[PDB]
Amino acid sequence: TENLYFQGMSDVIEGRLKELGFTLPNYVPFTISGNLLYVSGQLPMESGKIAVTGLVGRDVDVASAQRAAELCAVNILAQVKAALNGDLSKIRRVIKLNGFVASVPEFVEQHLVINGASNLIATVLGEPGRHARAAVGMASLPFNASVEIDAIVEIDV
Amino acid sequence: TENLYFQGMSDVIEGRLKELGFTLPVAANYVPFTISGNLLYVSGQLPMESGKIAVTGLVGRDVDVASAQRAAELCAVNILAQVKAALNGDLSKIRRVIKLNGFVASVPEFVEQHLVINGASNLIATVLGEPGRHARAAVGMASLPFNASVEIDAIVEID
Amino acid sequence: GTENLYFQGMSDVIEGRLKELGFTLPVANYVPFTISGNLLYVSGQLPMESGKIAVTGLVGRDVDVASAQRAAELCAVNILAQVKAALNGDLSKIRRVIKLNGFVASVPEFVEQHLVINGASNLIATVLGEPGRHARAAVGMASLPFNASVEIDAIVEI
Repeated sequence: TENLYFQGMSDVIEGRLKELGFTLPNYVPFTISGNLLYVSGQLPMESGKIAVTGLVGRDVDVASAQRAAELCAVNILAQVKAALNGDLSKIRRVIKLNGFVASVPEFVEQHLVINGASNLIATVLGEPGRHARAAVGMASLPFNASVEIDAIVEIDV
Repeated sequence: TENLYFQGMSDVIEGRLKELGFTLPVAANYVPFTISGNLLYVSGQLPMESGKIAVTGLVGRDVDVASAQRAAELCAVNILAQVKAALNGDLSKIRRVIKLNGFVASVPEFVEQHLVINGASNLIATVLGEPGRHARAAVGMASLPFNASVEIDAIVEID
Repeated sequence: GTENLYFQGMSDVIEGRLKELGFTLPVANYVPFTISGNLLYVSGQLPMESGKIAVTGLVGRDVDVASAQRAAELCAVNILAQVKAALNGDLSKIRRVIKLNGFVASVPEFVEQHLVINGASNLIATVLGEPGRHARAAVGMASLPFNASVEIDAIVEI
């Protein structure tokens, strides 16, 4: 019964993500300590490729970087689902996102870029999706990703 | 009585901050802080003073170390304002400042980000005493939201 | 009793494995670490060797990947020294390295910060084994204190 409830809750979360246009795809993607889930920096992977590359303010505009952040967030959710054995309803609260945005020094709208991730997360999870955050401008990122985002998530354990 | 003691402890914290030259300010799908167990995660704070970003541009180009240190202090005061909010008015319910991440907008020749973040660290340790002493990272960023010179987030263990 | 000997043994093994990789452990209002519950937060460590910053400048300009990888190893060695201090001499009391944040001083064309931080990740996993496997971020910085090429912080369950 209550496992059907949690299955249902997970279905609703993943369905809301599909309504936004996304399906879920020596260091590890995540670790757990107590009831905190540490997710490694995720890149904007889509179909096994970095979807958005280069510097925001040079190679990529805010709208494209927002999609990058959305993809990072989708990849975070993918890892959380795997961490929780298929059940995104075992998320109690997204505690923190760290949003790293590859930026030229004149680009100062990293907060708008990371809004791509924050809005998607809050939209699919509701109130438990609302999180603390940092949004910062980086010189560059692995594989020339435009955005990398890590997460700390409080989970039902 | 315990409540009076805690109000007193908070008055002392905020009074120390005034002696340093600062009053606490009053200051979406992201929030200024979250709490998990007895850990308070405070979002990255910018050098806000009177609702304005007080120090902007790149350290080593637009701003020098002294100005950047003031920026770090302001970030720290904004952190303290969020913690006060989180603890319903009571900065005495801080058990330990666990970590600050100090992000300093830097030209690549600028390599004194530790000195910049010392602005925040010194202010926090002064106002809070031993419980203010924290782990830290200090790093140079290409740029920051609103062209802030410094942004600083925090994790604080609370009562 | 011998439970204490057992932990002493495990720490010997960890430090010995580190020496096999060619490193020994080295010996303010901010501190090198704090503890909350069973979580140890270690401050950003620089590539310190014999009291000096061993590797300086921007990866892709002043230093190549192999040199940066050695910086990242030194950062990890310094993380382990702090952890050893935090645990009163006992690296065996590490339960899990939860997270490393790897900050690499980078020119904007340099995009192999994952390979740089692999220096630290591989060393940590080697000397600690399974408990050394950690979550991670690897990012490119404009510059770092003292012109370090790499700075790394850590959260460790103890």
